[PDB]
Amino acid sequence: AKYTKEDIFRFADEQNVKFIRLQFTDILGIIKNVEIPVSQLKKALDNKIMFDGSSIEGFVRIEESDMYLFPDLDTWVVFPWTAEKGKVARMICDIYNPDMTPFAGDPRANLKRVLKEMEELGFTEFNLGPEPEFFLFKLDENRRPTLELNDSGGYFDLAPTDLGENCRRDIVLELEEMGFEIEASHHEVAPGQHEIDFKYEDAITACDSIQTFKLVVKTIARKHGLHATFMPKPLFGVNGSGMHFNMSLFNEKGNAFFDESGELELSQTAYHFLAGMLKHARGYTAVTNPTINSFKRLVPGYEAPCYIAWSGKNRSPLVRVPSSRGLSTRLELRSVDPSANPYLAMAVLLKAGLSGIKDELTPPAPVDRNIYGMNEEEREATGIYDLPESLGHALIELEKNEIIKDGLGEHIFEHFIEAKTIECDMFRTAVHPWEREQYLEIY
Amino acid sequence: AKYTKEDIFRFADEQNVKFIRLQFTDILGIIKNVEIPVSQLKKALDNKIMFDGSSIEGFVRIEESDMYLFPDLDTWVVFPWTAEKGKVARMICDIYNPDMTPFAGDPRANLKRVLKEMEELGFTEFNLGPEPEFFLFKLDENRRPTLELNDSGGYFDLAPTDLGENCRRDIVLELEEMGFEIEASHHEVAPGQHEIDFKYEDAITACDSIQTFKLVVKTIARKHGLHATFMPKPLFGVNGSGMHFNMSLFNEKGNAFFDESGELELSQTAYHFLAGMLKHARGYTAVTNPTINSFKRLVPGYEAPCYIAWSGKNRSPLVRVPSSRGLSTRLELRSVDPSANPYLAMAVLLKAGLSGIKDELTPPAPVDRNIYGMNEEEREATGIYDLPESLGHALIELEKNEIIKDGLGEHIFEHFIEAKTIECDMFRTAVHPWEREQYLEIY
Ligand SMILES: [Mg+2]
Ligand SMILES: [Mg+2]
Ligand SMILES: [Mg+2]
Ligand SMILES: [Mg+2]
Repeated sequence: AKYTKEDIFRFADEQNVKFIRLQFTDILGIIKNVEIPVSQLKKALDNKIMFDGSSIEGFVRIEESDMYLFPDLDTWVVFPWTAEKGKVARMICDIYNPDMTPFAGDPRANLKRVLKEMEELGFTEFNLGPEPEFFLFKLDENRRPTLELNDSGGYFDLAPTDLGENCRRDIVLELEEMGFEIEASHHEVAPGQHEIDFKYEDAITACDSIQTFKLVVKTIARKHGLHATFMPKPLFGVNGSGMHFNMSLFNEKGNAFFDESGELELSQTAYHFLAGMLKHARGYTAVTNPTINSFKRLVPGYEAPCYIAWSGKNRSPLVRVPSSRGLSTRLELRSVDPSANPYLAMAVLLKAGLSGIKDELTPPAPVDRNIYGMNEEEREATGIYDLPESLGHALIELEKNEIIKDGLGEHIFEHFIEAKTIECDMFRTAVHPWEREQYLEIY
Repeated sequence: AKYTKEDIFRFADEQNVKFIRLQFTDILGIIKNVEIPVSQLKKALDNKIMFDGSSIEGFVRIEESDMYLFPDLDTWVVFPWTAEKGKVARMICDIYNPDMTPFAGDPRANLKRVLKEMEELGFTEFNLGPEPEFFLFKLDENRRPTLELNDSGGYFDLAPTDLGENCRRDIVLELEEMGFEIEASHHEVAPGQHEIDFKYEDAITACDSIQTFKLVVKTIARKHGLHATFMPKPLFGVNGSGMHFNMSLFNEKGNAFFDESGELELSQTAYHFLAGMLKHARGYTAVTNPTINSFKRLVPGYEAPCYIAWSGKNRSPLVRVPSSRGLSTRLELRSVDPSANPYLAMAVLLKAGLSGIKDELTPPAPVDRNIYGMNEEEREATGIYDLPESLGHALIELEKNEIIKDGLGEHIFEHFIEAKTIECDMFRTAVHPWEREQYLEIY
């Protein structure tokens, strides 16, 4: 109980907020909210706010249903970019049915249910540290994004320098002032691409931090006359954007992935988690990469994980184990992209990993032979397998796998497949300028 | 023997040709030629012309190999649009290895081999009548195609009218003057789309007529300041272009598909051919639709065949049997598009149909229930199956089927597979403006 009702009332009185955003996330990952005056703060705290519940279902909404908007007190945050005409505050809200039951279609409720399963299994918390990457594009005269980048930087380069602008520095400063924990920020290898690293907190707080980070980055980029994009592959021939998850499992004693007497300073729980992640990776590749553009990033190379393997020496595997040990022991999954929904992503990941522990699966031997060059026979000889190359194959894998369905729940599962198949069918029937430019003259 | 060497020499002397195009077709269907003066007509007739044989292999050429260019006398044609500075003539040429053997990679030689198999099986000829459809686009200031059509016509509409222009009428008149047999021409349902129907001749002559028709249509359009396109789906939301094949099998007695005492006035040979076509349709869908844009035309509707069924009453099936009987009895395949290679198309079709006759397969019962609306269970209850929805699945079906491989030969099979896989990989890794407009601002 970080905050209480009286604390929220006192904060609203003493920083004098007049606008409150009760925000939530739908299946597609779009940040949605209802906006109320500060005079209705009491009604929000009393959990009596109605809203059109079909909104969270996305564009496939059919039947309107009124449902509650139970908020969370620990997520009270006041934005500074509010001028003098009243402050603005946001609160992450749970979705509840009118019968005082959490909605099955709410990703946050699904993540809470999966975390409850973890806790009743024997663990305490599921820490996550994400490393999102975003692109910045110069706006046009009509406040429209262009295809030109703000600077021609490089990997870890000091590209934006100083003396005003430097949107990454301003974003980091605003996030720090607002009350977020930032480890480090740098320039990614692609021009105009930046990465900001976060500390390690709980899974739900990790989702809240990710969503708030997306909102803040978009707002600050817009205010500086730029456009912030989290699409994985904005341009061809340019490196994509990733959101690598550094995740660790904790118990009553402490870190469950650390053991000084084990191989690689890893506990058997860590190996079971690795086996669970590797076995079902093809299953949840769709959840971790929900957009068509996402699979354009997953191409064979030296930085895009398109194989199913784990390593700790050669790096660039599907799952990488950082050299740090002790309380910082963790397993990194590099196939996640910023367009993914964090709630569903760690829901399916936790389920897969925990199933690997329940089944006590033995992970395959790590590969440190730089798996990009070996022949197809060599890859087939080892347990190396490729991730799905398109959204449709990933959707088929989802429809085949059953554990990921349980981790996602029912309602979320059917809604996700429905919306994704519509997006896939829309992409399939479209005619692109590539086909015209390479067949109009030839044929 | 329609023509002899002396006849060719006399023609060259009396219409005074000075430019000769020894033209041939590669695997991809692109019309290629070598151009020689009339003084070298003797060397061409002596079958002593060398050329870089790796050209017919396409862009996947690796090793240069010199090989002969044995021409065909029956295809001597003189173009009229040659002004006064000498006429131009073309001759379809077979590809021969330096050891006096036909090249395995020549589509025409493969078709000749398949026809030899047919003849030794007991049949005489394989008549074909194609119905190609093409689009006309207005050129820009820099002689570049635009996205605007020449007229907003309709199905069978009298759109181009008269008083000059009317590129379809001029094309038909030039083709008739040149010595081709034209049944009828009309305006297709899409704006700016025209269809010209041909008579029924032998398969090799059908290929020659199709290639000459493509060349003539392109040339006349260019002269009239327009661009002729055979790409199946130039625009989204606009009907595609088809090249329906009306094919019949002949024997010593006459038409092998006609029998007054049989059901539907059809012989058992016709039913065996139908069964062979239906069984392997998924196999040769790739050959009949060799481009990525081709499968954008094969979408569920009322005019695009995306199902595997035959009918003669409801129309719009995969294979339609026209009501005409007697010597005009024929089976129409509607899945072919103008971008396909006619040689490979009828090679695989003849093989499939003849295999159905050899195996005496019984075709499934025809469906006249307008197969667009019945539920998926209803379609599954009947032997209705869908054609491959993408080029990759069609390539997989080709790699699985063995009869189509025999019909294509070895060299053609591997070269086609390599080229199509390269093209599919290029399409897969590209980033299209659709993705940007759908995820850039959203994510
Ligand atoms: Mg990075
Ligand atoms: Mg990382
Ligand atoms: Mg037609
Ligand atoms: Mg037709």
